[PDB]
Amino acid sequence: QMQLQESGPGLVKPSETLSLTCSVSGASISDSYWSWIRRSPGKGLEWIGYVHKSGDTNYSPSLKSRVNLSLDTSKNQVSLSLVAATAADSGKYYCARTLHGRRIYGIVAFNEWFTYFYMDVWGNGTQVTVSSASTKGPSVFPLAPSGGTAALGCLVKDYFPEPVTVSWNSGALTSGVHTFPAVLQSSGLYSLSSVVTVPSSSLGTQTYICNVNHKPSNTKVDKRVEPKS
Amino acid sequence: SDISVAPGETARISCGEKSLGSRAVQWYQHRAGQAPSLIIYNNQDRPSGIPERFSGSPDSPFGTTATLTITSVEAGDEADYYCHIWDSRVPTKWVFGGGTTLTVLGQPKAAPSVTLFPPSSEELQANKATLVCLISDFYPGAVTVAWKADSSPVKAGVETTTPSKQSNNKYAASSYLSLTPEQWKSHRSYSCQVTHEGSTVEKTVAP
Ligand SMILES: CC(=O)N[C@@H]1[C@@H](O)[C@H](O)[C@@H](CO)O[C@H]1O
Repeated sequence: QMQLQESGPGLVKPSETLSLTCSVSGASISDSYWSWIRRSPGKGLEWIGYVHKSGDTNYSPSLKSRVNLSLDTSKNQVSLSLVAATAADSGKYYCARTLHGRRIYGIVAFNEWFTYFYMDVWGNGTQVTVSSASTKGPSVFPLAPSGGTAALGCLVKDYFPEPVTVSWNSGALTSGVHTFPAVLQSSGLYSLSSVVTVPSSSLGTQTYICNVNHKPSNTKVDKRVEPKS
Repeated sequence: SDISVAPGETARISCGEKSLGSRAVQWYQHRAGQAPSLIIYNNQDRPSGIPERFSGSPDSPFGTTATLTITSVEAGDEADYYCHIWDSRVPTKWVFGGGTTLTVLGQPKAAPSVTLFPPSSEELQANKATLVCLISDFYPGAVTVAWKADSSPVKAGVETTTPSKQSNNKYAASSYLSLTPEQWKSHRSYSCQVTHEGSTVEKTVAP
């Protein structure tokens, strides 16, 4: 029911400002707290800060007062600003609906209770890379098809930074789609392949287009892939 | 520290330092290829949807450690597990604790599905050439990939990914061989050899 789509620049230059946005549907941003979490390459999860319409807002002191969380009620969005981007700021950033509770272990009047927070709904998060390197859009190539089934796909070549998305037939085709994790080339550039397993009998009749989007470079490409001679 | 348990036994993960005051520990599950999800809060409360076979610990007595307990372990339980500890006697913790991976032993082996594509007319037209070898839905996750020009082994020009665990607990990987159009056409054929659990699959393409 509730869906959180966080979006960002997908590249930021050192010592410049990171601006991320979390789009919310199925839920009013006014009904709860909202958090951002960042996972670094490898494991670990770091709660960045939380914001509320009433303005109960706090931040991880490790971020050295570099972050701002805001809300826009008209756009139903949450915002994240990260001033002075450094390499250690890279990773995947999550937007998450945050709820509060109260641990009451003694007599309230003697202040013997505290507020805790849990994050029950997380977005899929958005990738952020800090680098002085310039973005490079991918080149897209068709991978033509040859047990009663055939595999065809798209090669997404030499892009930077992550990530790129691949849909088939504008989203209409998801059954049997494998979009492979990118390879990091010793050139510093990324490639990836998207392959779909299809019924052989459909090779002539049905049309197959891969929709590649690499936002950091503003690259949007459709590739039609069909069997060759 | 990571753990591996056989199906139908129980796993215990302990996170964070020993308590001082009263606590409200939350537990998070991060499956491969998924967003993290809340599975326990207020020490041992369960969001609807979380089975009873997941349980956190009480905050009494003090000086104990937050321990997540999963009984009747099943394949779907394979994930990384973090905790968020709130302690009345300690300043708020902004980094999650744990991240211990749970491996569920004894899942069935899955043979890799291997697909090898030759370079496209378009790429060849841009005076470049890339062999594409796709390796999917295999378990366990350890694999090795070798390339062959005709019968000669090729290590130069190869980029091969580290296997990555999918949502269904299987792995995917891929390997690329960069050629010049002239190299691609010089050998009579090229092969992609994938070795997994004592078996080697060979896929071949020719110009
Ligand atoms: C709230 C939200 O973003 N939901 C999406 C879900 O629709 C999608 O199917 C899934 C793919 O794994 O990724 C989630 O992040």
